[PDB]
Amino acid sequence: DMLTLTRYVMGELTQLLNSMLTAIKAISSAVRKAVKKLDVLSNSLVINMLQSSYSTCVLVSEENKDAIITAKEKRGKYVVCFDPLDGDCLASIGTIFAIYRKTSEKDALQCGRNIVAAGYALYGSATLVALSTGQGVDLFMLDPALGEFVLVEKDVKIKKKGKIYSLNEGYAKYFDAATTEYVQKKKFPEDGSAPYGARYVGSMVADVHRTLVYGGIFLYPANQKSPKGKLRLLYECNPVAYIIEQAGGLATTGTQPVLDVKPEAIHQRVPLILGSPEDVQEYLTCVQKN
Amino acid sequence: DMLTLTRYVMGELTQLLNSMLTAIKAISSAVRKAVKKLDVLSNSLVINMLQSSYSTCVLVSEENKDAIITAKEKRGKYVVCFDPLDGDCLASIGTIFAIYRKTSEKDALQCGRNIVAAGYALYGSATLVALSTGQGVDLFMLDPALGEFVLVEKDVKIKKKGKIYSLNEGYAKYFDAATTEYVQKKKFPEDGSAPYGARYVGSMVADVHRTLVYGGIFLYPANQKSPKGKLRLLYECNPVAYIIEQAGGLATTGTQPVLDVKPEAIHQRVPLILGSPEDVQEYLTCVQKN
Amino acid sequence: DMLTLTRYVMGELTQLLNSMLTAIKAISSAVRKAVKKLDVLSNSLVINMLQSSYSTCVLVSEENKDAIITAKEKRGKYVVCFDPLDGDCLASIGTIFAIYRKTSEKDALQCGRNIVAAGYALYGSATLVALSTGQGVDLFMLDPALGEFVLVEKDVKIKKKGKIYSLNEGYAKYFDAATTEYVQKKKFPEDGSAPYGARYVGSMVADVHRTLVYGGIFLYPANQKSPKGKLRLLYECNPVAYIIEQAGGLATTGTQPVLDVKPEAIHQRVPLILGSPEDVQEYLTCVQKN
Amino acid sequence: DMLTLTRYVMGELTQLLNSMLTAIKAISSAVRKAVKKLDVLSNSLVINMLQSSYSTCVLVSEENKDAIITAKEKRGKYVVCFDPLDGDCLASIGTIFAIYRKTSEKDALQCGRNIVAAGYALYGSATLVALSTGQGVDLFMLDPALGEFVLVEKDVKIKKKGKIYSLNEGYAKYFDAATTEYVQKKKFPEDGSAPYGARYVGSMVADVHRTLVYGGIFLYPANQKSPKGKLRLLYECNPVAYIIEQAGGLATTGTQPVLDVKPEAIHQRVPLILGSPEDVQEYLTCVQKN
Ligand SMILES: O=P(O)(O)OC[C@H]1O[C@](O)(CO)[C@@H](O)[C@@H]1O
Ligand SMILES: O=P(O)(O)OC[C@H]1O[C@](O)(CO)[C@@H](O)[C@@H]1O
Ligand SMILES: O=P(O)(O)OC[C@H]1O[C@](O)(CO)[C@@H](O)[C@@H]1O
Ligand SMILES: O=P(O)(O)OC[C@H]1O[C@](O)(CO)[C@@H](O)[C@@H]1O
Repeated sequence: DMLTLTRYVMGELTQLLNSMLTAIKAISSAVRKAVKKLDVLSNSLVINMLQSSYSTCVLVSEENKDAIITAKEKRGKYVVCFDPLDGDCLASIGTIFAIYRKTSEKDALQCGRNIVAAGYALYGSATLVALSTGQGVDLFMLDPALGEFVLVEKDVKIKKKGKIYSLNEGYAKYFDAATTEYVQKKKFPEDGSAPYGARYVGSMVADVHRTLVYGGIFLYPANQKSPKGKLRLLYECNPVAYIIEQAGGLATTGTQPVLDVKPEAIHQRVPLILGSPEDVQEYLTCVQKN
Repeated sequence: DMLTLTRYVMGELTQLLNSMLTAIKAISSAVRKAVKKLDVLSNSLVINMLQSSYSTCVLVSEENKDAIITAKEKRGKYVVCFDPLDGDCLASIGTIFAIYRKTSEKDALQCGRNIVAAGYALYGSATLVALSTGQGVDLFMLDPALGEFVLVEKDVKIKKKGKIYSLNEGYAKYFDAATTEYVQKKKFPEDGSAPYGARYVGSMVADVHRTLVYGGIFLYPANQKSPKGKLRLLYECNPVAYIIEQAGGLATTGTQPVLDVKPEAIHQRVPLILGSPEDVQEYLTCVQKN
Repeated sequence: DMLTLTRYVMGELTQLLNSMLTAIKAISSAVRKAVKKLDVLSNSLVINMLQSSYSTCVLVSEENKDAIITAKEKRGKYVVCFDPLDGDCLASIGTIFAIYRKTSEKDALQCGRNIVAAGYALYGSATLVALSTGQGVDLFMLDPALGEFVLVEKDVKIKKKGKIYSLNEGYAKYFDAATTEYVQKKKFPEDGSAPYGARYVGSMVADVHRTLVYGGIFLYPANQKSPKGKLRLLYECNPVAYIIEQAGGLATTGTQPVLDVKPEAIHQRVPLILGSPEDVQEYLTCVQKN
Repeated sequence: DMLTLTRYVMGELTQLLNSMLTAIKAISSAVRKAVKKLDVLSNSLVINMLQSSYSTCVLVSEENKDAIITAKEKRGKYVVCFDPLDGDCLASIGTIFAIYRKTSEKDALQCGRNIVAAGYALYGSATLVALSTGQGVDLFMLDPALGEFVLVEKDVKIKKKGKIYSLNEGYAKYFDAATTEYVQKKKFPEDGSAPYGARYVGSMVADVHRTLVYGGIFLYPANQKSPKGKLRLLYECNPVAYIIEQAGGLATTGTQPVLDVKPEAIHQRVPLILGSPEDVQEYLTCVQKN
């Protein structure tokens, strides 16, 4: 029942990640105590902790129309795109972020392929963080007594093929043909296998995290209502795509890898299909055939 | 930023509820720190806290094959049927319980209509308890610093009609005709209205709680795989049926109210459809017509 | 085991007290996790939370040589003198503050008699706050789960006469004659009564708080080493003098009430003798006779 | 801001220490929430956690007149003497314990020299445990979020000579000549050095812990009122004597080392003088000369 603690590592980058985690700790504490007000607070904590890291030059927030430029005093090398509070019914909500090195708004419009670090936090019974700096995915638990994030699994790997599919089937009347076919195959396998189970929390970080630890596939594809999908490329899709690919998974828009999409605006939406590679590949077969 | 605290109330009954809440506080703390081991612990905490309340005579636990009879020393008037830990991916899991007055195992086999109190706890970012002693539903938050449950809403009422439907559609190939028709109507409304949204966490307490605070309908109906449904009558369906009806909702097996089912065994399963009354009533129309 | 919470009250004044409590909550959390660094942090939290209350115009901090003037944007009516962190061996350390209405540094140099509110926090096993706005002393416990201060006793009253005396007797060779005589009487009562017990934590807030709840007397009188005493008039002696007098006690320098001392500098020291009135009065008799 | 955790170690002995720590965690939580009732609870937690370790055969508690014999079912090799709750004014109170290997009550009446492990917990702003299994003293912090004790210093060593003396000088009129002389020398050094500072919290664990981390001397010697001292040999003096000696200090009754006293009853009191060795040695010189 006794432990020793040791500091864990994965320059300006380290200070920036510490400050993003420090904001996550504060948001966790606010969420536990608890809408519009939480969104504002969360945004303030992220922006201000990130700015006073002295590591940032440009931020993009889900909450702010335009990119935020760091005061010249505090400027550093990195660009951060984040969703401070993504997602009341205690459904686990989250924080999502991706970090780039600078190249103006320009700097925030890079291919996901250029990511240097990314992560998400999920505010559940425990506050969990998944993080990658390009050498796999590590999972951490917030210890709010220490004020520190504890490593709980190294180099998380997603299953090659899962048995869960996850999307809002309430949009069935708007689905494109490939989504309709794929869903039909999950429920009516044509190969003598059992149907997949269905899960959809309706909070992206919750659904993506389940997909990472249990395997399967998560989808918010384009539909007649949302022709470009709903989820946001810079600070939702790209970060989770990076995490999922670093765990051995795939993430696609249907027509290309999410991380290869060249962004055309900071609040651009894209379709998102991700998870176990054999599952995503099966979805991709339905696309190409339609 | 300053508060005063006041004790809240809804004899042996009060001691019993205090001890069930005390077990819930301990389980919350165990869950936050975290499978089979948790199930065992949770069960131990409930049984032992309940037994030393000196208010119980018979317990039924999801975890135990036979009913547990309280030592004659500690015996009181009440019977408690509970699921100590219902539901790893931080999906909110829960504890469910219903309390009866005695009439042997016999005493645990009463109609839901005979319930004196019931509740559930959901272990999310916060640990929430819904409770009723027959005069409506009250919602409480665990304050683990005080070690006490704080009232956060009195007399919770569910919406007459919602816009969410919640079931595992991965069982579509096993659905009975009425379930197939109902799902089809939610996705393809024949009245010019928008489709319902779909949500399914796959943890009953999470799905039921969302249904109470946002409205809509939750279903685990009979299907070819599970001809009697999956969820357990004594300590899952009856307790949540009691809560939901006390909030102005309905809960049915498809052929009768859950609380009117006369149990034939302690671990008996029944189909469960519950939520907003107009939604459940619509489901019932699909049944009667098939 | 169930509670209801109700907001408690004692305009700009209320916003200011909320922000001082909010800083106390943050300091509590920092202390629990834990020298020079804590002093700096504590100071930052107080100054910044107080400034963005929009209720302050001038601050005096134990940590800062000169008075801090609030930016004209954020200016309000009140003046706050505080010791952000007063007192490693887990000895309970504290935060002390007094609030005045403005009249420049001038505004911080008022008689204690002019205080509008004052308090201290003690960071023990629990974080406790004593507070007065002039209508007695109220005691609060920090509930760090709610993020709120809970009332635990109204209108705290100190005993007329106690049985504890509290001072650093290691300074005996420097004591003035009246202190020597008084100490001698506590140990060698000339009236057939039992000796007083001795207690000295060596952290002022700990010693003062014990004196309030158990009764007796606390002293840091002048001595040959410290001819004006050690403790600071504006943000140690005056605040605790105000609290102690509001609980029915007395606080003196030996020659006059602490709250009547007209300050001659912001970091001025004064002797401090406080506690149960009959005890302080006995000390005062030793003074007048010498 | 990221950490890794590693299990720390110092057979039945390990299970016993885990269960004593588990009781300490529960007591910490009770203290934080808070007299006679706490004493009872604390005692229950220790006894029951210790008994179900399956490592004990005989317990002695400050709270119980006679030794407690473990049910033959649960019996193991070890004997535990403990003070479950030693020491309301937030003064840090504590838990003290010493562990022996068996030789009946007989087994609890061994010389301190026979101790296999001992420790104390102090319930402050943080809950700290000092522990030794005979290879020095290790200091741990309770992390109540993890439910685990974190190592914060290895092999703690007390200063050879300190500058604090700690005793209740309110007993001056009852002191024996050697105590009077020693106190006089601390206040009136005859060697041109400065007087010692005085500290006395009046809670033994608080005073002993300060003495370990800051150095100096702590005394509760015999006096006319308490001719055998006040503190209890088996579960106060012996445990802290063992800790203090393992940190390079000394602990004496005035006439012999505490750990060499052969106990004559389980609730026997002895005088206690402990701390920095040069300080204790100086006290011993005053004894021998009187
Ligand atoms: O209700 P819908 O259309 O299924 O939207 C769900 C999505 O909306 C969001 O809340 C918006 O980012 C995501 O968390 C989630 O994945
Ligand atoms: O995976 P399925 O068949 O949808 O089962 C989900 C149900 O199983 C349970 O875990 C068992 O009680 C419920 O919490 C939940 O509602
Ligand atoms: O060591 P000394 O001289 O007794 O000083 C103790 C005093 O010093 C302080 O730490 C300084 O404010 C007070 O908390 C305390 O009352
Ligand atoms: O009030 P006194 O005689 O100084 O007693 C203090 C002692 O009493 C105890 O509370 C009893 O164990 C100890 O914690 C402490 O050292």
